[PDB]
Amino acid sequence: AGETCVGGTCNTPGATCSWPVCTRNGLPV
Repeated sequence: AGETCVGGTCNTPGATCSWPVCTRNGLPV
């Protein structure tokens, strides 16, 4: 969804970093 990885960390648990956003299972968080 709107999970960002600007700080190098996501709020959503088990989310992968994809600066400046976050993805999980190949899908945006």
